[PDB]
Amino acid sequence: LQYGPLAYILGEKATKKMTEKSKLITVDGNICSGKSKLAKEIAEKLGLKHFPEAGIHYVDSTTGDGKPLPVQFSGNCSLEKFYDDPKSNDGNSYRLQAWLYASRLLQYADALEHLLSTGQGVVLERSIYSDFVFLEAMYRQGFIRKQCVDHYNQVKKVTICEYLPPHVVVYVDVPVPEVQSRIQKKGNPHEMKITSAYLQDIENAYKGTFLPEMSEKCEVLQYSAWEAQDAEKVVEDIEYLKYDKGPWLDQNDRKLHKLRMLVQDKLEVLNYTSIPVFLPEVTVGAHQSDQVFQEFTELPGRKYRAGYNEDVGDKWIWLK
Amino acid sequence: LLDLIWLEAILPKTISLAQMKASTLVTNQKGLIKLYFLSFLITILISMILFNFHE
Amino acid sequence: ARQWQPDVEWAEQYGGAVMYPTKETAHWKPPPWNDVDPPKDTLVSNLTLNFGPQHPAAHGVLRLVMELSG
Amino acid sequence: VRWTYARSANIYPNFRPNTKTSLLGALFGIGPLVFWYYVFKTDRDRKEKLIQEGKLDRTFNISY
Amino acid sequence: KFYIQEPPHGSPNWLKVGLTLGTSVFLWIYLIKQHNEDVLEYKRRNGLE
Amino acid sequence: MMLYIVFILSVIFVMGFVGFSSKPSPIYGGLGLIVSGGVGCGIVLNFGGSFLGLMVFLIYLGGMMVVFGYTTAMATEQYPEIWLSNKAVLGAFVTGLLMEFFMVYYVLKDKEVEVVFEFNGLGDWVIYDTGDSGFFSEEAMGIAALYSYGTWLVIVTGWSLLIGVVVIMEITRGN
Amino acid sequence: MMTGRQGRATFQFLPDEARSLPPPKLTDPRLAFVGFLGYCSGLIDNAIRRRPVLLAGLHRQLLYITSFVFVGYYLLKRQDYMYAVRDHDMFSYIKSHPEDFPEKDKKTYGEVFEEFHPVR
Amino acid sequence: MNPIIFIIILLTIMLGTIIVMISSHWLLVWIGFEMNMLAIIPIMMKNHNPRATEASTKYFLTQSTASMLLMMAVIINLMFSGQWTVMKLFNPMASMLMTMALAMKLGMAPFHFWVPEVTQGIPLSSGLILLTWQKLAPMSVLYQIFPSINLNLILTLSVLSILIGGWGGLNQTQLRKIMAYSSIAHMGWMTAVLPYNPTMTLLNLIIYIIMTSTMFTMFMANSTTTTLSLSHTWNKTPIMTVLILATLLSMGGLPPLSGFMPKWMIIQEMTKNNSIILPTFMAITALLNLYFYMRLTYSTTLTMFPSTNNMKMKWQFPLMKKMTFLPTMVVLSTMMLPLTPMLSVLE
Amino acid sequence: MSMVYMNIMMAFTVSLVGLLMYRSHLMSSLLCLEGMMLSLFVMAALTILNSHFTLASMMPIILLVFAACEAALGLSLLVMVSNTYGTDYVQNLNLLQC
Ligand SMILES: CCCCCCCCCCCCCCCCCC(=O)OC[C@H](COP(=O)(O)OCCN)OC(=O)CCCCCCCCCCCCCCCCC
Ligand SMILES: Nc1nc2c(ncn2[C@@H]2O[C@H](COP(=O)(O)OP(=O)(O)OP(=O)(O)O)[C@@H](O)[C@H]2O)c(=O)[nH]1
Ligand SMILES: [Mg+2]
Repeated sequence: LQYGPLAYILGEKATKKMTEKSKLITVDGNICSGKSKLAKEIAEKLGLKHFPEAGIHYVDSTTGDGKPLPVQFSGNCSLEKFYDDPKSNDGNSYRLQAWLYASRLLQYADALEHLLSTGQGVVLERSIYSDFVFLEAMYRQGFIRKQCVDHYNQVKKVTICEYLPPHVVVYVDVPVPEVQSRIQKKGNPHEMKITSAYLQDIENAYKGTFLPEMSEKCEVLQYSAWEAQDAEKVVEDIEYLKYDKGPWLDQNDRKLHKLRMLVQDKLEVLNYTSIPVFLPEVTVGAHQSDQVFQEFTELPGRKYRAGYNEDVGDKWIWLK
Repeated sequence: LLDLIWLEAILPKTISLAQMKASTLVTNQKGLIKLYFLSFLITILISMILFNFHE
Repeated sequence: ARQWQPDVEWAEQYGGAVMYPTKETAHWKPPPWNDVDPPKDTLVSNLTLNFGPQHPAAHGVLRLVMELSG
Repeated sequence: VRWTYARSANIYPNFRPNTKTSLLGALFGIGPLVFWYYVFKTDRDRKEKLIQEGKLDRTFNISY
Repeated sequence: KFYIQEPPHGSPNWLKVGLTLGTSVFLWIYLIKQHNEDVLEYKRRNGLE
Repeated sequence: MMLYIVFILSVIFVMGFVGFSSKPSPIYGGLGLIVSGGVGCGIVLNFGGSFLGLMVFLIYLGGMMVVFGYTTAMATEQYPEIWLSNKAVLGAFVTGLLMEFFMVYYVLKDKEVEVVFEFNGLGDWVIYDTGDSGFFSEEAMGIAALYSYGTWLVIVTGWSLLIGVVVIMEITRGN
Repeated sequence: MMTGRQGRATFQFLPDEARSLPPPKLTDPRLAFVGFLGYCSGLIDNAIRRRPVLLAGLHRQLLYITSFVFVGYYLLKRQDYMYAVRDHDMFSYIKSHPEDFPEKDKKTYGEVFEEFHPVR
Repeated sequence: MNPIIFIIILLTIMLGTIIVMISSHWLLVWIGFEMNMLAIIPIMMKNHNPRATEASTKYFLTQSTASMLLMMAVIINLMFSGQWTVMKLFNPMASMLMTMALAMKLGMAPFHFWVPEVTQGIPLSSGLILLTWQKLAPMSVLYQIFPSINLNLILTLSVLSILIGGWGGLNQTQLRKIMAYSSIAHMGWMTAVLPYNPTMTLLNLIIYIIMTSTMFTMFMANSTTTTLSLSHTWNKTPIMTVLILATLLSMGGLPPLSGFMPKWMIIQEMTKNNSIILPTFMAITALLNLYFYMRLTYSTTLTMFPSTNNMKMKWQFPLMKKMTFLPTMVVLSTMMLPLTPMLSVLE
Repeated sequence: MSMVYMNIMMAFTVSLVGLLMYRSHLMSSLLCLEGMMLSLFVMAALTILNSHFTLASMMPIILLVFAACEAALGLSLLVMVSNTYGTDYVQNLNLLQC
């Protein structure tokens, strides 16, 4: 039975599935902080589902065949073009950030749906809660306009209010000079153009805004680059947390049913990511969006609702 | 003089203009419980004193 | 030429509080996207009670500054 | 483009009802209509009066 | 397999399909039966042959 | 003058209404309604409604109005403005008592007044019933019949009260 | 106007006297149109849910047609009954009140005078 | 809400209305209204925000005042007739009070101010209940007392409702406010014909409910509550824009669509009674409603407004809202004019 | 009609005017609403008692019960308003203006 009010009445209640291990964990930190390596280690040791950080093509990976789609179906958002020309007048910098916020918002709903439906905890790398540090860094370097920041805050205000924050926030602290050294080692030509001013603004947002705010509602664990290498100690610390703050304590089966009804319907999740605020960075004219939409439906498995596409081998369509 | 001006002014333009004005009078309300229910009292009093709807 | 379709300038005509702005509706603004207005008015529910003993026969010299929630 | 726009779309926005436009519109708009009404109404009333009195020649008039 | 996630409508809901077709057959049979008796009763009351 | 007890009580009834209808501070508004309710019960008693009268005291005054005053203390008023110390409140109060005084003046003098309806000022006693010698209270018999004649009334009234409990818990939860 | 009919069996979809009327024919053009509306509803259901419009869920489309035709049949029976009752009431009243509906003594055009209005 | 409690509350809203519709006793009619009002307040409050609380409070004050006036009319009727039967009232004052009480409950002008505000302040599903199901009980009462209703009063309320509804909707960009003024305008048609042929009141009510239900359901399907958010539909669900277009034209009363039928049948009944001026005035004034329906069709279906980049992400997910009965409702909202004689089933 | 009806009908009229002419406190308007019910209860009881309509003797009780239940709902809304704004003033309930 597809989940809904009837399944809820028939005993499908989140308090049955969830346990003391059903925790939502996010790992945060600056660029090249090793957060990704730790997140995979935490997830394996604790038996949690790992979500690689939501990028430009995260949504492609959850629908269709799961493979990335051509770039024009992401609006030509380019991380590489953000590093080559962060001040380009085509609006790429904020168009990318708005797309990534929607991607994280989608991933967060996917994480909650897994946690609530199955009871297994999840590990995320950054979330909708820390996404704003990149926005502040862009704004302070002059990569985006103040109108773009207002748009982001409008969207965040009416989307993040619907969700519960992570049980645990793991921050990996790496000084900017060390981050800059590590970027040179990784050998990515576009990433090498990042400035210390940009990296420093990310750090200031994390420590001035993010960590103080999450401390009031989550269990925050901070680690240096060296401490984070010992995932056994990190996992040990997570297992001995008390979990005595935050809105998760005020949750019952009724309130989690309402949450599950939301996170399962992805169009209700993304509803306000496309509010009609005409900002040049994110506004698309009818001729372009009409053209691209028609090409989208011409992709394999995209013309019809999943399960009704003959061109990818669906069968029994006349009885479905 | 006639096609682009007066034949527009005497009919479509003036009729359209009046509806717009009437619409703003109708919809320029303060959203106050006090005033709306005060208008109810006037309606009831008018219905009896002026139009004698109670008879 | 290509068929004209509304641009941002045309579309913004339908994004105001009202269709026909007047001086009496200038202060009107569109409502929140999700119908939720911020709770900023009054939320101060924690009593602070300077607590002593009902009868001073035994304790007498106890002052308890307690903060209550119901 | 400016010329065709000025000769059509731009006219009404810059129109003001005043003494000059009101009088010319009345004189050119209604004037001819009232004039032609009284020419035809007068002519037809005279012709109708003659026919009722058998004083109009319609000897071979059978197409109308 | 093409879809990364199995669609909710990947395969027919054979229970609904059976109850959908059976309902159509029932209504059609019931409607024909109703119509035949109405015609018979109309003829009886009007003394028609 | 005791033969006009019902009319005298109804005059006090109106005066109390002008009390809380001029809407002084809610604390004193509740007082006007409580007095009006007590006078209202008195009028019902003098028509032979002993059970109905006592219901007002038990349910309207001892129940509903207690809860009003309880709520007023917690959510509305803690100290009041002096009664009739406000321009509108006093003007409304004066206006009401002038209208009541004139209605009472003409009804007593002409023994009849006419506003929407025709009212007679002979005395409410003149309409009473002249035949009474049953061995029971007719009012009580009619109310007792709720459980025999009024099955349907009990069901819908019972359902509404239950739904009231559910609804008010829904409304006040806040999430 | 017909709410208080003397022979109104109240709150009955089809009172028993309706059984004296001929039933709607299953080939009634109005019933065929009702079936067509059912078929249109089936196509719209596919369209809004992004299934292949003509082929998807033929079982579902069939139940759309059947249910519309089934409900349509009874609504037409009541429709025809209500107009039969209207005519029955009208003719009974006319019979009961002959003084109000007299047969006119109606003349030929050779006898009645109509004014001539020349078109000239 | 617990889903079971939500079901019980909806069933109580329906029970209150059903009680009004089957009662032969004025007290039971009043009880039905009380039960209905009690059960609907929670569904208005269910999303817990200051706007929903204001709308619930404004609705409660309006309905409670109306219900006290209804009881006053019933008691006056008892004093002058000594009976409780739901039928023509036996005192002209009682008739005026009950007519005004029912006008307040319907939101007819000039008792209309609450309808736009209350509808705006509650969710779309609650607004659907408020503007469709809530009309059934007051209409069923008006249907039974109409012989004693003052003709001038009821026609005055109708004319004002058509005027105010038409003018009020012109200045709106919010979908819920547009539907509220559309409801007020359509209300005036139902009451205008009531003195002449109450069957045509029922016809207009049924068709109005079907079209209004169709509109709210399509607004819910995409979670659109403003004109500009509805203008994105073409770039998400194109079929919905066509369905919205057909229904809006139908609500505008354009032939050959279903919404013309009630206007057509009401005009006929009024002309049979030598009422020529009033139906002509009503028909012309209804062009106001057509205008702000047509404005919506321009921004939704007949042109393409600018989209946003993040709309591309929505292309990858299906509609999962239930949209119950929508295919059937939209067909009935548009393609029923050829079956107009079927209105005799309402007789 | 008898003289008493004049005053009971005046009381209903007075409380109705009091209901339709708000000041600031939402509570003060709810009292006028309860005043309206009290006058209806009294007028109903007087009519029923004087006429010896025996089975109608239960009607004033049903009136009182349903009106008190509706008053509980009104008080609950007032408390929720007071929670949002800290007062029961009706001038704070003007968001839906727009
Ligand atoms: C047994 C299984 C259980 C289910 C059985 C239920 C069957 C009945 C339900 C209705 C279904 C009708 C049959 C639909 C056939 C659709 C087949 C199809 O989709 O194939 C497409 C076919 C050919 O198209 P193609 O050449 O491949 O590509 C052209 C590109 N433009 O294109 C076509 O040729 C399709 C032709 C149109 C479909 C027929 C239209 C029927 C109209 C019905 C009117 C309803 C009137 C009801 C009146 C009843 C009154 C008693
Ligand atoms: N403009 C922008 N770039 C982002 C955002 N999230 C990630 N990125 C970029 O994506 C790239 C990879 O992200 P990171 O995880 O932080 O880098 P990393 O090499 O994987 O570092 P570790 O996983 O911790 O080891 C970086 O170049 C970031 O600049 C974002 O929200 N906005
Ligand atoms: Mg990484």
